[PDB]
Amino acid sequence: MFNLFLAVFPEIFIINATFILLIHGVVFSTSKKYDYPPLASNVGWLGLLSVLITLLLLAAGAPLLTIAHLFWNNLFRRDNFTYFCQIFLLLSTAGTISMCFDFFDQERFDAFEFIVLILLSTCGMLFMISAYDLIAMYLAIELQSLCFYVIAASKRKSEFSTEAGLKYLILGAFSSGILLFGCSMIYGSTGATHFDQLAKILTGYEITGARSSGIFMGILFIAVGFLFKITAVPFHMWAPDIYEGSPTPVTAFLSIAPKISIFANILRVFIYGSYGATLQQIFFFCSIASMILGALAAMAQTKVKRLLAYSSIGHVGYICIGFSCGTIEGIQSLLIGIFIYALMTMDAFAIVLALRQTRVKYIADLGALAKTNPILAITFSITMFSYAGIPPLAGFCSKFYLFFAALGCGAYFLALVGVVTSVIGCFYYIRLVKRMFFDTPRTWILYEPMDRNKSLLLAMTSFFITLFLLYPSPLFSVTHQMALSLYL
Amino acid sequence: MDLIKYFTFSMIIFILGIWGILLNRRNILIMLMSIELMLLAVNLNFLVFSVSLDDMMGQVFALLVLTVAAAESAIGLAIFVITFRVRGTIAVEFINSIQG
Amino acid sequence: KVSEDKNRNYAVVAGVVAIVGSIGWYLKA
Amino acid sequence: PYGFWTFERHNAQLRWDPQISQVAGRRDPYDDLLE
Amino acid sequence: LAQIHASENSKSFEQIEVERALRKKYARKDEDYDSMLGITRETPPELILPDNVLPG
Amino acid sequence: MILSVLSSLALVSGLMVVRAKNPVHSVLFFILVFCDTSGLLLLLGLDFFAMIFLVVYIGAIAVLFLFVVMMFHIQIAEIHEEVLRYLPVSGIIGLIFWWEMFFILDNESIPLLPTQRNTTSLRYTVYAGKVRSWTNLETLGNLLYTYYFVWFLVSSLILLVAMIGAIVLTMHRT
Amino acid sequence: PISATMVGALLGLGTQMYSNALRKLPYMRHPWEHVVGMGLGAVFANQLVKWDVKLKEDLDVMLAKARAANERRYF
Amino acid sequence: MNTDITALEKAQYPVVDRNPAFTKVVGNFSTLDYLRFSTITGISVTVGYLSGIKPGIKGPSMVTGGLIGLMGGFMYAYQNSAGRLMGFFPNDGEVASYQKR
Amino acid sequence: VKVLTYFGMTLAAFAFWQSMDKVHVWIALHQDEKQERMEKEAEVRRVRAELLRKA
Ligand SMILES: CCCCCCCCCCCCCCCCCC(=O)OC[C@H](COP(=O)([O-])OCC(O)COP(=O)([O-])OC[C@@H](COC(=O)CCCCCCCCCCCCCCCCC)OC(=O)CCCCCCCCCCCCCCCCC)OC(=O)CCCCCCCCCCCCCCCCC
Ligand SMILES: CCCCCCCCCCCCCCCCCC(=O)OC[C@H](COP(=O)([O-])OCC(O)COP(=O)([O-])OC[C@@H](COC(=O)CCCCCCCCCCCCCCCCC)OC(=O)CCCCCCCCCCCCCCCCC)OC(=O)CCCCCCCCCCCCCCCCC
Ligand SMILES: C[C@@H]1CC[C@@]2(OC1)O[C@H]1C[C@H]3[C@@H]4CC=C5C[C@@H](OCCC(CO[C@H]6O[C@H](CO)[C@@H](O[C@H]7O[C@H](CO)[C@@H](O)[C@H](O)[C@H]7O)[C@H](O)[C@H]6O)CO[C@H]6O[C@H](CO)[C@@H](O[C@H]7O[C@H](CO)[C@@H](O)[C@H](O)[C@H]7O)[C@H](O)[C@H]6O)CC[C@]5(C)[C@H]4CC[C@]3(C)[C@H]1[C@@H]2C
Ligand SMILES: CCCCCCCCCCCCCCCCCC(=O)O[C@@H](COC(=O)CCCCCCCCCCCCCCC)COP(=O)(O)OCC[N+](C)(C)C
Ligand SMILES: CCCCCCCCCCCCCCCCCC(=O)O[C@@H](COC(=O)CCCCCCCCCCCCCCC)COP(=O)(O)OCC[N+](C)(C)C
Ligand SMILES: CCCCCCCCCCCCCCCCCCCC(=O)O[C@H](COC(=O)CCCCCCCCCCCCCC)COP(=O)(O)OCCN
Ligand SMILES: CCCCCCCCCCCCCCCCCCCC(=O)O[C@H](COC(=O)CCCCCCCCCCCCCC)COP(=O)(O)OCCN
Repeated sequence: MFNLFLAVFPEIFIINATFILLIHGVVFSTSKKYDYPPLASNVGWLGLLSVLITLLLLAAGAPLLTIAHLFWNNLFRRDNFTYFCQIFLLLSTAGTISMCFDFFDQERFDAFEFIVLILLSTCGMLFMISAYDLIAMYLAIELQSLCFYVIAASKRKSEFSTEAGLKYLILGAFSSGILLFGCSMIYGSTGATHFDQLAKILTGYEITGARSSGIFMGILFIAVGFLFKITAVPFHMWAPDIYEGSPTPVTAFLSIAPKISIFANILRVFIYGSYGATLQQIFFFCSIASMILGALAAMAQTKVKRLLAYSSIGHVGYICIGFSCGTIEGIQSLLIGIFIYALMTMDAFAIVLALRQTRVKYIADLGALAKTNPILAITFSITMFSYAGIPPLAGFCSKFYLFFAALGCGAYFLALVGVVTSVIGCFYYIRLVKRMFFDTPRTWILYEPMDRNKSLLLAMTSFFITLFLLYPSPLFSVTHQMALSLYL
Repeated sequence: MDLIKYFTFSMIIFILGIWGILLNRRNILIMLMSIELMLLAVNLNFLVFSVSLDDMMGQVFALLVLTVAAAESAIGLAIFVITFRVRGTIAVEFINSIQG
Repeated sequence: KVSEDKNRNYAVVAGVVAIVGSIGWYLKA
Repeated sequence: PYGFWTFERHNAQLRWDPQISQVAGRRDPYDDLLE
Repeated sequence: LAQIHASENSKSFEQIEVERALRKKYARKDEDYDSMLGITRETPPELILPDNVLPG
Repeated sequence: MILSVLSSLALVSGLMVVRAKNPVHSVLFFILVFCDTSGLLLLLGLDFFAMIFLVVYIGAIAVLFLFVVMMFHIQIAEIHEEVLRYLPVSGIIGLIFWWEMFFILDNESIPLLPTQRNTTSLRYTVYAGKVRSWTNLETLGNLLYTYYFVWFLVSSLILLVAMIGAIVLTMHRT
Repeated sequence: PISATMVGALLGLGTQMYSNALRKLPYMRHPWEHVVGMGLGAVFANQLVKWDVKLKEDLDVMLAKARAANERRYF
Repeated sequence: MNTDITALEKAQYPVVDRNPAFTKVVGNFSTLDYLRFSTITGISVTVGYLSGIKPGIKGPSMVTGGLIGLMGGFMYAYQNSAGRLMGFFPNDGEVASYQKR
Repeated sequence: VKVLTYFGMTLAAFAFWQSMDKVHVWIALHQDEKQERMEKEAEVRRVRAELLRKA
């Protein structure tokens, strides 16, 4: 009996460690004897340790995660794809946590519950990746969402943070209701919620004239929920406001991990299921809309956070092009784009968090940065050029596959749109470089140097961004492996 | 005709939630209430289908969805409370400062 | 003559155990 | 792939459900009368 | 002014260390979390200057 | 006919939820909607869910809403607006949803037209399933804690998040 | 020649220096950290090369199974 | 409760015991398992101590870190030992001990 | 609202639901004609596909 639970050792450990940290934090934060010490950094270090131990347990027990698969079948499904997805999610959570300590001590954000909520949301996203039934998927999505709602409003006396939370909760709850409605329609039409059963029922028919309008609209509503989650246009406008109004570590965490988890879900639901061309057209139209609107709106922005939010919207458009074309290379390119976008976003938010110690808000606040911190201005410039997709930086991979998918599938309008939006993006990315290197403002802002954690993370992500295309084989192989494991 | 009548009941509840979103641009508390109405309609959809299909999966998920609805309302009303506390008012013109 | 901070001494032992155990872990793998 | 749902990973229910076929809650009602 | 300068320049090693730690602890604040805890952190008197040297 | 009565009550009560000028009144009508829903559940034979909808939706959730809305003391000027100018946008959106979504089951689940003949005699009775009948309660409890226990525990995690968030966002200890 | 150990050691040393520079510290502020970084970089690079080999090995079998499943169509 | 330990990916090494008992797995702990266990616990205690200094709770922080490390290290050692007995990990020692007793 | 207003709204809603019942009966009664139209269009499409494949 005990050995059956080897399939959930990683999750058991992280949940138990989260409980231990909750108890530790609440017991000593309330201690008069110890004079109510702030425990955000102490619990943060212990939680980083817990995340790393979870990663060790998961990575080193690759075969064991598939033990007792028949017993666990109606609860979740662990395979090669979920293996690598969960590893990448844990690595992202560890990096995001490591970027938070200067924020904890200098702002004096003393709430250790922040770390606990991050860990519980990580548990939720882990269960999201392995979900193999509509019920499990919904429950894990809701756990993740509720944790985000709470942490988005963590600055509870701030107008901005409270506004972010309110908008997030209302729009999140609305989208979740729409998705749940879709799930109910699919169950009513097919008598099934398990992904295997849905695959068997729906395969071979798609729209064979006598199409289940119940099945067709259930798929549509579920897709609407998914598109809200990935911040695809027109279900996107929550994202810029929430990203700007939340505390910056929250914004960094939301920018990466939920995308990993929800794309895992989207792959395993749609790609593994079957209504077909309709849904790929959904993601097609939403990709084009996201690219255009992200480019234009980002061009309008004068503030750093809003610029990065709109940039992420545009990039999810680029990524969803891969899901749309419905090929093994499409899935592989989508995974490559997520990995690279995640490492670039981690780099960018490490810089943003470093600069938030002097309250960076506007793009113009970067003036004369090439004088006051030359190596920081260069590092940030490499990130921008990578965001623009200039070769041979890592960001060039997404542009290359965008045009690779258009030319082959025959999509000349998509290629047109990609060219235009890439040029617009390059303009608003090099505007930052111009501000740091070319401008001569009358008043300068002198920034405090970053802590060791962010400097090390920045140093590694900056080598990756510059040097990835010298040795890209492991990512290429691992992502081809994952794309294949979805069906075999 | 039973199944079409049970489904249209839940359907009118869902459409009422949608209308409540549409008609309450100055009243975000009612917007939250409309979202609960939609969640209730979905829950009813699972229960009706469970009976019609003679299957228990609709019933397990209905209970779990009730748990989600409870947690959602708790957290949402907390966020409403803190927004009101910061502003002293619930009017929508005082929660529009993030834009662009 | 003696280090009196008991918790510090325990932490020192823990660090030493980590280092030596890591060396042994590498050596026997 | 051709017939992916044929692949053993996808036939989990065909092998699990027989193991619980005698569990109260999913038995044919006549099984209790004869057992 | 001479009083505060004389007081600072005559402090021993131990008091210098104590005040370094105290200064670091009270350099920033989270009054919202204190209100959640229901406590009020007060500046220690060894960090407060006399009123006769303050600008007012 | 009985489903016509309950659906009419639900329709009117829901319109009152979304259209009452006073939010306290909205919460009270919401409570009427849950009562009608419980009636439908009793018609379906799901007495456990019928009672739980009273216990949780009315007994706990609506009470929370009422406590919060009552202490807010909302003035109507802060949330008033004329809705006559929304009739068209609600008309298209409602109609499209009406035409699509009230009739989605019609092609898959075609109704049996009631004829001028007693079909009740064609009801076949199997007494084997009637020797030991299970309540809704015990049928659900046979499954929640053993075969689907992981989802049960994840729901517990969701409730824990609710508790933590409620404390962290609103607590001001005296 | 240019071995994974040497590339990794150079990358680790560069990482420590880049980290120091980002913090506006002298390049060689804590030299024992430079030694630690060279060691970790060498270890990382060697493990990445071995992992790459293993990854290609697994992808080979998996592509083989995909090809067999596809070829079953023409039977 | 019906159970089935059968894994999706078969074991690539001889199966000494398909579903080893808890105490059998613990008694199967090797020197390398104990090294992993002790290293994880020691690192965790060290992190607890160092991160606890600033709040002033280095002792209790050491205890908390040590509890986390003890649980994680035991889970990791159990994972390795059970995987060896089940044939999922290289298990030369288990096979040698099995072919003799 | 007035109590009588609520009662009258309930009566109007009852009339609406009975009308919906009539609509459902209408939709059910036209299943056969819809099937016939679907079959004729399927035959036309299949004939066109077979004829165009001849070239
Ligand atoms: C033969 C027997 C004779 C003996 C028995 C006779 C019994 C008496 C008759 C029964 C009662 C009828 C009279 C009602 C009271 C009138 C007296 C009075 O003083 O009213 C004051 C009243 C003032 O309002 P108030 O109550 O003081 O509240 C003030 C504030 O609003 C309060 O603030 P608040 O916050 O509480 O509320 C906010 C807001 C609340 O906002 C609202 O309530 C929305 C108002 C618009 C309602 C829209 C329709 C809702 C009903 C649902 C219908 C189906 C909808 C389907 C939609 C989904 C489909 C996609 O307030 C309002 O907007 C008030 C508007 C009220 C207007 C109601 C109009 C109802 C629509 C009637 C349509 C008729 C069409 C007939 C066919 C229908 C199709 C089948 O003014 C009126 O006179 C209006 C009421 C009169 C019309 C309503 C009753 C209609 C009944 C028709 C008869 C049934 C026909 C079908 C028979 C079927 C047989 C098979
Ligand atoms: C075989 C069956 C036989 C049945 C026989 C009985 C048939 C009765 C037919 C009556 C219709 C003809 C009426 C002719 C005129 C009568 C003369 C007259 O109106 O003077 C009365 C006069 C007020 O008349 P008014 O001039 O029209 O003034 C109206 C407003 O002032 C105007 O001010 P406003 O404009 O500001 O409005 C504010 C709002 C006030 O704000 C509100 O929110 C109103 C309250 C609604 C929600 C309150 C309940 C939820 C709160 C929680 C309560 C505890 C929950 C748990 C316990 C109960 C659950 C079982 O006022 C209203 O909206 C009132 C609308 C009433 C809707 C609620 C009643 C319908 C409930 C469903 C009945 C189902 C059966 C009848 C239908 C059958 C099929 C057709 O004074 C009274 O009504 C006496 C007060 C005692 C009332 C007790 C009623 C029961 C209360 C306890 C139970 C609560 C739950 C309700 C039942 C739940 C069932 C599960
Ligand atoms: C604690 C707090 C306090 C508040 C509270 O809780 C909280 O307090 C709680 C207290 C709750 C009430 C409690 C109780 C009820 C009664 C229920 O109402 C029963 C209705 C059902 C039962 O009705 C019949 O059931 C049997 C017949 O079915 C009768 O058996 C005969 O027939 C047998 C067979 O020959 C013989 O063998 C037997 O010997 C012979 O006797 C039996 O006598 C009779 O009862 C359902 O019936 C219908 O359903 C039919 C199907 O849809 C419909 O058929 C139609 O459609 C068909 C096509 O579809 C066409 O083919 C048909 O031709 C065409 O007619 C039709 O409309 C109608 O029949 C309505 C709900 C309500 C009010 C609750 C409301 C909510 C509360 C107030 C709660 C509240 C919230
Ligand atoms: C060809 C690529 C495609 C095009 C993209 C080009 C992107 C760059 C744009 C080119 C235009 C000119 C760019 C000028 C940058 C050169 C100046 C520079 O970066 O110097 C930095 C140097 O920045 C660095 O630190 C770079 C380190 C990267 C390490 C990469 C080497 C890896 C292996 C080397 C091993 C160690 C050294 C071996 C020999 C000792 C000095 O930084 P400061 O902020 O001035 O001061 C730093 C503080 N302190 C000196 C006190 C330490
Ligand atoms: C004569 C030939 C022998 C020469 C030996 C040279 C070997 C030296 C190798 C360098 C080791 C570097 C280890 C870096 C970790 C630094 C450990 C440390 O700082 O000790 C601290 C903390 O120690 C620990 O918490 C755990 C690490 C100690 C374990 C490693 C000790 C290295 C020497 C071994 C001494 C123990 C050997 C005997 C044990 C019975 C003492 O406690 P606190 O003063 O309270 O710490 C304040 C915070 N701060 C870290 C910033 C100083
Ligand atoms: C692939 C491209 C090429 C890459 C190059 C690879 C080379 C390997 C890297 C070599 C590293 C060189 C330097 C090594 C010596 C430094 C040792 C760190 C000292 C240390 O204990 O740091 C502590 C802080 O932790 C820290 O600062 C450590 C945390 C740093 C963050 C990184 C790890 C986070 C988790 C994983 C993130 C993964 C993200 C990817 C998605 C205390 O520092 P202090 O004593 O100065 O006091 C700071 C004030 N509190
Ligand atoms: C073999 C070469 C490489 C070996 C490196 C040491 C052995 C590996 C153990 C892990 C080392 C990781 C890096 C340790 C330093 C991490 C960053 C600590 C910096 C920090 O903020 O805290 C300092 C603690 O010092 C410290 O943490 C350092 C404490 C003493 C370590 C220095 C001795 C290293 C020995 C190198 C070879 C010795 C040859 C003889 C055996 C306090 O800083 P502070 O106030 O003390 O002063 C600093 C003047 N800016």
